[PDB]
Amino acid sequence: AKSKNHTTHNQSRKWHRNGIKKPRSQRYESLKGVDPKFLRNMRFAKKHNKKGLKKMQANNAKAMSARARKLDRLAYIAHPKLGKRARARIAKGLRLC
Amino acid sequence: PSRLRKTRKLRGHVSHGHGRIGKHRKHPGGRGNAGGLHHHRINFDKYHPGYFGKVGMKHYHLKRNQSFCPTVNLDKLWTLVSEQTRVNAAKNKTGAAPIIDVVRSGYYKVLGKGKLPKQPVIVKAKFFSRRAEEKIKSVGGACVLVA
Amino acid sequence: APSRNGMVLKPHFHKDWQRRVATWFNQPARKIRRRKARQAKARRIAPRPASGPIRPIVRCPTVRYHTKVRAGRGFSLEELRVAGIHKKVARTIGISVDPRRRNKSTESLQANVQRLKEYRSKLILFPRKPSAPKKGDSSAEELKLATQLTGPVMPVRNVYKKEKARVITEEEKNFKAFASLRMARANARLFGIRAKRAKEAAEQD
RNA sequence: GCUAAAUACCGGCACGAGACCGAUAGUCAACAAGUACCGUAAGGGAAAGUUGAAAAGAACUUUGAAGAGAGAGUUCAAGAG
RNA sequence: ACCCGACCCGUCUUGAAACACGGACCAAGGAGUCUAACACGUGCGCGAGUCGGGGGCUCGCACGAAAGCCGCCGUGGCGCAAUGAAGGUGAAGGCCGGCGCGCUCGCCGGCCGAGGUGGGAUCCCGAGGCCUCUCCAGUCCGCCGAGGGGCACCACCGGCCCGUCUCGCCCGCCGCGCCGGGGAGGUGGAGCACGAGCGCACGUGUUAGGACCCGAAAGAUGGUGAACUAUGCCUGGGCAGGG
RNA sequence: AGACUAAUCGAACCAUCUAGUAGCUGGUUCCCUCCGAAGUUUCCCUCAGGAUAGCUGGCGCUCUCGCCCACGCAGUUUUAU
RNA sequence: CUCGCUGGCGUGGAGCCGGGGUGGAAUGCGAGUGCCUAGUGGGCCACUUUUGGUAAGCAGAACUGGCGCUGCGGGAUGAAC
RNA sequence: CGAGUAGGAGGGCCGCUGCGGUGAGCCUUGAAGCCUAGGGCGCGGGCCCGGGUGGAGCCGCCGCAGGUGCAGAUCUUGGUGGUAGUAGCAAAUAUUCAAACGAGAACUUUGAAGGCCGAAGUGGAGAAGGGUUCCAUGUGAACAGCAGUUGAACAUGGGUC
RNA sequence: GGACCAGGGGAAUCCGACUGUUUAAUUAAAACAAAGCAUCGCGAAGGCCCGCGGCGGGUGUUGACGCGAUGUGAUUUCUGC
RNA sequence: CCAAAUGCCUCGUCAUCUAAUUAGUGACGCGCAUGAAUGGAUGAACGAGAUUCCCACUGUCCCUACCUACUAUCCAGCGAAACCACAGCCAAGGGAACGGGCUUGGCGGAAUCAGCGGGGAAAGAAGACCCUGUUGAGCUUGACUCUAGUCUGGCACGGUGA
RNA sequence: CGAUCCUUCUGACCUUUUGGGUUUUAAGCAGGAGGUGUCAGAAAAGUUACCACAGGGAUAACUGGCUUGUGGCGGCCAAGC
RNA sequence: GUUCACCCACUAAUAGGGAACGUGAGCUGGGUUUAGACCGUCGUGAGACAGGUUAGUUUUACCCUACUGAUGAUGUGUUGU
Ligand SMILES: [Mg+2]
Ligand SMILES: [Mg+2]
Ligand SMILES: [Mg+2]
Ligand SMILES: [Mg+2]
Ligand SMILES: [Mg+2]
Ligand SMILES: [Mg+2]
Ligand SMILES: [Mg+2]
Ligand SMILES: [Mg+2]
Ligand SMILES: [Mg+2]
Ligand SMILES: [Mg+2]
Ligand SMILES: [Mg+2]
Ligand SMILES: [Mg+2]
Ligand SMILES: [Mg+2]
Ligand SMILES: [Mg+2]
Ligand SMILES: [Mg+2]
Ligand SMILES: [Mg+2]
Ligand SMILES: [Mg+2]
Ligand SMILES: [Mg+2]
Ligand SMILES: [Mg+2]
Ligand SMILES: [Mg+2]
Ligand SMILES: [Mg+2]
Ligand SMILES: [Mg+2]
Ligand SMILES: [Mg+2]
Ligand SMILES: [Mg+2]
Ligand SMILES: [Mg+2]
Ligand SMILES: [Mg+2]
Ligand SMILES: [Mg+2]
Ligand SMILES: [Mg+2]
Ligand SMILES: [Mg+2]
Ligand SMILES: [Mg+2]
Ligand SMILES: [Mg+2]
Ligand SMILES: [Mg+2]
Ligand SMILES: [Mg+2]
Ligand SMILES: [Mg+2]
Ligand SMILES: [Mg+2]
Ligand SMILES: [Mg+2]
Ligand SMILES: [Mg+2]
Ligand SMILES: [Mg+2]
Ligand SMILES: [Mg+2]
Ligand SMILES: [Mg+2]
Ligand SMILES: [Mg+2]
Ligand SMILES: [Mg+2]
Ligand SMILES: [Mg+2]
Ligand SMILES: [Mg+2]
Ligand SMILES: [Mg+2]
Ligand SMILES: [Mg+2]
Ligand SMILES: [Mg+2]
Ligand SMILES: [Mg+2]
Ligand SMILES: [Mg+2]
Ligand SMILES: [Mg+2]
Ligand SMILES: [Mg+2]
Ligand SMILES: [Mg+2]
Ligand SMILES: [Mg+2]
Ligand SMILES: [Mg+2]
Ligand SMILES: [Mg+2]
Ligand SMILES: [Mg+2]
Ligand SMILES: [Mg+2]
Ligand SMILES: [Mg+2]
Ligand SMILES: [Mg+2]
Ligand SMILES: [Mg+2]
Ligand SMILES: [Mg+2]
Ligand SMILES: [Mg+2]
Ligand SMILES: [Mg+2]
Ligand SMILES: [Mg+2]
Ligand SMILES: [Mg+2]
Ligand SMILES: [Mg+2]
Ligand SMILES: [Mg+2]
Ligand SMILES: [Mg+2]
Ligand SMILES: [Mg+2]
Ligand SMILES: [Mg+2]
Ligand SMILES: [Mg+2]
Ligand SMILES: [Mg+2]
Ligand SMILES: [Mg+2]
Ligand SMILES: [Mg+2]
Ligand SMILES: [Mg+2]
Ligand SMILES: [Mg+2]
Ligand SMILES: [Mg+2]
Ligand SMILES: [Mg+2]
Ligand SMILES: [Mg+2]
Ligand SMILES: [Mg+2]
Ligand SMILES: [Mg+2]
Ligand SMILES: [Mg+2]
Ligand SMILES: [Mg+2]
Ligand SMILES: [Mg+2]
Ligand SMILES: [Mg+2]
Ligand SMILES: [Mg+2]
Ligand SMILES: [Mg+2]
Ligand SMILES: [Mg+2]
Ligand SMILES: [Mg+2]
Ligand SMILES: [Mg+2]
Ligand SMILES: [Mg+2]
Ligand SMILES: [Mg+2]
Ligand SMILES: [Mg+2]
Ligand SMILES: [Mg+2]
Ligand SMILES: [Mg+2]
Ligand SMILES: [Mg+2]
Repeated sequence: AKSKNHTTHNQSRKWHRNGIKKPRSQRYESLKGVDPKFLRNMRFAKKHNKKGLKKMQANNAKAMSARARKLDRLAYIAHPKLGKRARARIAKGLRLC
Repeated sequence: PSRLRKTRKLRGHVSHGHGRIGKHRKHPGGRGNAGGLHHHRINFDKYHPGYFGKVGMKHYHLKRNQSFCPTVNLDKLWTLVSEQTRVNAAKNKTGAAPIIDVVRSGYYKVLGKGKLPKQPVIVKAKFFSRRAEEKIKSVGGACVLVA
Repeated sequence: APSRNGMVLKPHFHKDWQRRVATWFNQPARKIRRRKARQAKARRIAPRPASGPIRPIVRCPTVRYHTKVRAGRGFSLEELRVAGIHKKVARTIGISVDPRRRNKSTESLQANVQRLKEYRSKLILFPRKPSAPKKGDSSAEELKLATQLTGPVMPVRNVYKKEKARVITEEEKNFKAFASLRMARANARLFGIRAKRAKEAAEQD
């Protein structure tokens, strides 16, 4: 009943099939595991943003807002828009003798 | 339909879709719920948490019969009556009000949500909840118990 | 045996059920037995209605169903005695009789007496010998149909209340409460001990 | 102490129906099947449907003693004897 | 005929032409089924509803063991509401003012009524120029900087209900009580945040059923055998000559 | 002598329960097109097996590229540390 | 601007509101995300690095590739070169 | 852009059998099957066409329903081979000559010789069990492990006081 | 003994007293039995046993010169602690 | 009582039997581990019991030969079966390490008879040894859980008198 | 250093004790213990040569192969004999 | 029972080995290694003992190959020398 015990032979090849997906970017990081006395300040700080300020801050924004030449030449000939008088001379152009 | 199966596709193949190596035999991990505590705890826990043990008081001869109270909320409260009456309760009259009875429709306890119709009412019920009773007092309505 | 996320299924199939299985392929046949049993009951009788014994009116005993009403089994002996008619007289009339049934409620009791006054008004009987006691004249060719359908009187007809409109008044929206349930529910649980705690207050002395 | 109903019926007496089986299938049994035959016995338990429209089942001639054949005939066919 | 290629198929197996196993040769038979239950997926019907599934009505018409109807047959099932061992309780906030020391602080009156931030298909407003003399004028197609209200959904904040814990305060009196109710916080919940189910059908999947077919050594129940043989038992029979 | 008890004995025979059970051997019936692995972790009286992850397949869904600078991603370097 | 936390300090720090400039190494690519689930759960060989052995076509590993799951051309022939 | 075991999906105008629908389909002027150095189609599953056999029913397309597709299981049942005109017909002393009947004689019958069982018999009679085996006549396809003109075989008819 | 008919013999060692029996079909043995010697239970409302049941049964148509239970295995000489 | 049917070392050591003896027999005993009804030791008779030696005998052998009977052998007659992938000429090679097939070579003719038994890892049974099985059965005691009976206690039948 | 189920103890002037009450007992909610050392937690002795079945070359005893310590055979150097 | 080992005698010498530890459908079955049994040690016990002693079924070739022996076989017209 003797067997083999532990090998990470062919584990590099399994992990990188789908790939090492790096989480790296998201916004507004989750707010668990936070120091609770800090949070026992900040929820109060949010509830008086609504109640405590309309007239002071919105008008304060209102105050500060009231405070506030040959090879260069053929591209102009052969441009799609800027060349219709370029054709003043080959089509109906001035050239003539 | 035996003509839409997987069996009718897998003829011609030897192991019939159950593996040469592992050999689908009879009942490998036992029958049914065998070894919940012993060798299927990573299945029983992490998928059925709390399957083993006791929590509470025993109650003998539990009838579903002395605990019968179908609820209602104040959304559906107007929906027992034809809405003919809520027009004629809005018809500028006075504090006259429809007497909505929830016991007729089968609903005993009136629970609450927000946002009840402005027009005054009278509810006749067996049980009330005090948020909903704060809502009927908001609109100037009344709150009548039936026994 | 169990696997990825699924519900614990405990069926009762260890017991060898295949010996004891009633199969309903005899279901259309009994249904045609039984129409032809009721219709065989229809043309035996006579003028008397099939489902002919009249049933009383009974409220359903619980807290769940006692807001509806039900044709019971038999008129109370004391109900049926207020109508004044004797017992085995009454079954020949075609009224159901039940000795076991009391009458606690005179609103229930008198409602059935009104029903018997209805049925005895309703009744067209025929005699053996026309000595004219409680019998009928040449009466609407056995009153236009011999047989009734699902009780003689439609026994359910569950009565509804209007209480159509009223002004809301002072002192009802001022006084009524959620809390007068909670005050009264807590009043009931403490009636035993509040009796005793004051009783041993004055027994102390 | 008694009492019809609706309820149950893979045995028995008749019976109609089948998105069934079509002889190695269906009952074990389409047939002289619980039979032939094995075991002292308790018991076990098979196989075996198909001529043609009709028997018209090949008279007679001819080798061998006959089986078996060559000629002949009946049949739409003896490549159904 | 010939050149070159060329070990005998299934099977377990790290590996089979294997000195591994099964396979003489042909014909027919022959092995993932069905019922229940749950789950996801998908088609169809209805939609805060859905379901006749059990009954009754049709005349008793071959196919009818079908189909059609009921609705004061919607009893009920599943869903709409949760949480707690249980008594039980049971989900609306936002805007403009007012009263007290306007405070670790709650209350009073209007007005819409499901919050907010970042993302966010699609849609709308679009400066701006673009098409034969020129002015002079409205439709017009397409491009369009930037801006706007923003779906589904995800990440985060706030709130609400219930069970709990710490904190302290005020009130109501079907009757003044170890009586009812409320607040601010912090955590437990299969919940709330304008619902999505239900009924049939089909697939795949797990499980209990003989359960993909064939396979033991056994276990029990209730029966027939001393015509062979083991031994008693009753009754019979048999054994030449010589030391 | 563990012998004999109907060619059966260290527990006969016959029929039922019984199609007993098996993680163990053997078999598992038409073609084509696409995709295509594992023998590793942890725990189990676990060591010839399962549970769970890993690996595989299928069915979808939500978006973006079609036009002096894009968004996003990585078995890679470069520059820092 | 808010704070009920911090505090000589209009200070510390978070949070919220409005305004102002897109261009911040190379390279390649279309990414993001949910459900259900089979099979698997006996491995083996090779360059270098390695532990037990005197050594092994031995036993145990790390990193990577392969045989397994895969033919073809070379090594006469062969699972891995 | 194409490899593929275990495996999972998809497409099939691939096949078999049964059911509603349709083909004013098909056929005693030849259906099913089966065979076929016959002509082809499809990558393939499989099909269509000709010829030959047989002689009474059968197939398409759209749906529906399967007890639906074999080389394997020391597969079940049926059937035939290579082995093969091979092993083999060898326990206990034995035959010979002639004659008759007969299609036909190493065995049947008679006759003579040569024999063995040798009175605990290869003899004369029974109990058990066998149940017509006893006897007679008749045939020669079976059977008697060669043969038969014979029998305890087959066929018919007798007998057990 | 003119064929048939028919005891090779001694010297001894180990095991068993001998005659008998046994593993039908792999063994006849030294294995089993055996007379001899002991030991023990029990005077019958009992010893030993059977029994699903009764004071039903066997020993028992018996009675310590007997039944029931074992060891040892002729004889002679011995039987330690 | 002894290297025993029991002595590990052991072919103990001596003596006798022999030209020569791990054998036999007699003797010696701190005898691996003899021994007293677990019966110790003797001993005539007996034995399809075991081991050794001598005399007589002879194909057991040296050393094989010959005759007879039946077969086998051949023919007339009737005639199976085990078995069997397709089959069968060898060396080395690699290969699952000991091939009829593959590779490189040796070579290789129809079809058979009578012998023979080297190979076919020949046939004959899903290994009786061994191992795994969360598979059993027979037996055993101070295994675990129980029970027939039995031994005593209590209640009922179960009273009268001193 | 230790899960469920069980037990035991403590905690609220706590919940339910089933027709309504009063009390004893019991049931619960919360947190401490009494154990599973095979230690993610079974309640447990032996022999089979009288053996049986499922199987394994995943696992011995025989050969063959790899290795050659040990055994066996030789070689180099020269203190010595 | 020997593989091995010593021993007496001969001799030129009585060298060592391999061929699935050659060779069992060639044999023999002494011992190892089934069931009987006795002894010794161990075990409370059934039983165990590379401890000792005895009694104990050795199957089939007619197939293909190889070999040995026996006829023949394709070509030179035929056949003979
Ligand atoms: Mg492992
Ligand atoms: Mg496959
Ligand atoms: Mg495995
Ligand atoms: Mg499997
Ligand atoms: Mg359970
Ligand atoms: Mg599973
Ligand atoms: Mg059962
Ligand atoms: Mg009574
Ligand atoms: Mg047939
Ligand atoms: Mg049959
Ligand atoms: Mg006919
Ligand atoms: Mg004739
Ligand atoms: Mg014809
Ligand atoms: Mg193979
Ligand atoms: Mg083999
Ligand atoms: Mg094979
Ligand atoms: Mg074979
Ligand atoms: Mg078939
Ligand atoms: Mg669905
Ligand atoms: Mg309802
Ligand atoms: Mg058992
Ligand atoms: Mg039994
Ligand atoms: Mg019995
Ligand atoms: Mg007899
Ligand atoms: Mg024995
Ligand atoms: Mg026998
Ligand atoms: Mg046994
Ligand atoms: Mg089965
Ligand atoms: Mg059955
Ligand atoms: Mg079975
Ligand atoms: Mg691919
Ligand atoms: Mg494991
Ligand atoms: Mg296996
Ligand atoms: Mg994928
Ligand atoms: Mg699968
Ligand atoms: Mg898996
Ligand atoms: Mg290794
Ligand atoms: Mg593999
Ligand atoms: Mg690969
Ligand atoms: Mg490769
Ligand atoms: Mg190659
Ligand atoms: Mg090479
Ligand atoms: Mg190769
Ligand atoms: Mg492919
Ligand atoms: Mg067709
Ligand atoms: Mg067809
Ligand atoms: Mg069918
Ligand atoms: Mg089938
Ligand atoms: Mg196959
Ligand atoms: Mg086979
Ligand atoms: Mg044959
Ligand atoms: Mg012959
Ligand atoms: Mg011969
Ligand atoms: Mg003559
Ligand atoms: Mg003649
Ligand atoms: Mg004689
Ligand atoms: Mg005689
Ligand atoms: Mg005769
Ligand atoms: Mg004659
Ligand atoms: Mg004959
Ligand atoms: Mg006869
Ligand atoms: Mg002596
Ligand atoms: Mg004797
Ligand atoms: Mg014998
Ligand atoms: Mg004596
Ligand atoms: Mg007695
Ligand atoms: Mg003395
Ligand atoms: Mg000698
Ligand atoms: Mg001793
Ligand atoms: Mg002693
Ligand atoms: Mg003594
Ligand atoms: Mg060779
Ligand atoms: Mg070789
Ligand atoms: Mg090798
Ligand atoms: Mg070799
Ligand atoms: Mg071979
Ligand atoms: Mg070749
Ligand atoms: Mg020959
Ligand atoms: Mg031979
Ligand atoms: Mg051999
Ligand atoms: Mg063999
Ligand atoms: Mg086996
Ligand atoms: Mg295990
Ligand atoms: Mg078991
Ligand atoms: Mg109670
Ligand atoms: Mg553990
Ligand atoms: Mg045992
Ligand atoms: Mg292996
Ligand atoms: Mg050496
Ligand atoms: Mg050998
Ligand atoms: Mg021997
Ligand atoms: Mg021996
Ligand atoms: Mg023995
Ligand atoms: Mg002892
Ligand atoms: Mg002998
Ligand atoms: Mg041959």
